Formats: sequence, structure tokens, C-alpha cells
Amino acid sequence: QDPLPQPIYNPTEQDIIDLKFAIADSGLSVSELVSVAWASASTFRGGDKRGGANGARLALMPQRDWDVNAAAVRALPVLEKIQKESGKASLADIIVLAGVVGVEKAASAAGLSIHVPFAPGRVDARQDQTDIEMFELLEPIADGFRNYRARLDVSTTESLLIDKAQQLTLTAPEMTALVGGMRVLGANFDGSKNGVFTDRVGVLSNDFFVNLLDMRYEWKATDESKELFEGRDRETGEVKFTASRADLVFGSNSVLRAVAEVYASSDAHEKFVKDFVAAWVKVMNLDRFDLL
Repeated sequence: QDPLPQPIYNPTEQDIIDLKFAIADSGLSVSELVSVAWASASTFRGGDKRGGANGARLALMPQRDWDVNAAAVRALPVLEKIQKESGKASLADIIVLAGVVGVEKAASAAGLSIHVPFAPGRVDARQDQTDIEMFELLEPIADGFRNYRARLDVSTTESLLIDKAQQLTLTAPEMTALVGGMRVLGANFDGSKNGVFTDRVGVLSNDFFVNLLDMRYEWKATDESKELFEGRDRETGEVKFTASRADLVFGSNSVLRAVAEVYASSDAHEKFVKDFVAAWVKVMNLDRFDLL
């Protein structure tokens, strides 16, 4: 017996206000904030009752030591210290809240004060409620939201992104708003420039789409494996951007460019930000009221 029950929390509105203040002032960047929240939520699979942000299992084994999560796991200790210092909310709630602050900061930097809806109520799992063997199964072969791809395989990078979006129950418009925003917010798991079509990383703009759609660039594989692409300015021939298949599908799948061309420019900046926020929140809440 590890005797006492976990604390029961009932954050009030003002509790949440102060936890946002604490998180905003912690020196954590927009990239670190968005990565930790995404690493938490993104284990959800439709139909399985294991993944999702409830439980803060990112803080435990084995998710804490997954390669994909190394960036996310660098914010944890800051957030773990904030949670212990306040004891008004569970770390699971505070991880998701970090995502909220990070997205609100990104949009502010873009000139918009969006409110990002937050549902309180999550609890923390103990390691001895977190069967290590069962959770290893969910370690991702790929997360194209963070441009991660293990085990260059028989299966297609592009095909694994679709599978992951399907696991998350995302629409094509949601999956698209999410990839585009996560690129420019700096969510790539290893800081790669792939897909990062912007000179203002950490600002929630629609740059991914403006630039991906821009016909001034011509895209070519860097070799036979065809997993890495350079995009060159057609007049100079000078490489301007690089991309993986998970970036390029939004141009190169007629059907995904369709959804992709909506956001690709402008006065369109505010609708992309609203759809981003709706999608992000939807992912954050997949294990709230999951019917299956």
C-alpha cells in the first residue's frame, strides 16, 4: 500500500487564471508548450481506451522515454514544479493547459487574442496503474504532425499520417489546419526545418499554406528514397525550403490540396486561426466523453 488516495482537485476559474499566469512566465517557449501538450494528447486511438491526455502518462514510463517525446520531455520538469507549487490542478490538466497558453501566445504574436477553450477534470495516473507492457504498444511508428518517422518501412509516410489522423478521429480540414499550424509553431520533434515554411517560427500564421501553394517554387526529391524534397525558386534555382512526404501531400494530393487551398491566402488568416483552435481543442478532449 502506497497509502493515501491521489488528491482530488477542483480548480476554480481563478485557479486556472493563475496557472496560466505561472505557465506564461516560466520561460517555456511556444514550441515547448505546444510539444508537451501534443505529446500528451496524441496517443489517443479511436476505439481503444488507453491513449489521450487524461492520466499525464507522458510523465511516466514508457512514454517519458520515447524518442519522439524528447522535446516534450524537456518542459515536463518546469510544469511538474508548477503543479507541485500550486496543488490546485492535476499535472494532466496542467499539461493540456500548457498547450492552451502556448497556442494563445502564438496567436497573440500574430495579432489575434483568441480564447482557447479548456476542460478541467483530468487526473494523474500512478506508475503502478500504468502497465508498462501495454503502453509500449502505442509508441508511434510515425507522427507526421511532428514530422516524426521511425523505421522507413514497407508502409508510406503519407499513408501513416492518414492512419494517425484517423486514429485521432480528425477530418481532412482538421488534419490540415493542425499540420499547418504545428509546422510554423515549431512542433517538429527534432527542430527540423522540414515543412517550416516561415521566417516567424512560433507565430500562428497561415504561412505553411501560402508558401506550400506558391507556384514560384518547384519541388524535387533529393535522392531515390524520395523521402526528402527541396523546393527551389524557379528563377534562381536556389533552394528555399525542404519538406518530407508528410508536408508535401497537402500540395501533391489533389484531394488534400483541395482542403489545403482554402487556407492558402489571405484575409484568410483569421479563419485558419479559428479552425486551428477548434481542431487543437478537439484533440485535447478526445478522451473526454469518448463514446468510442
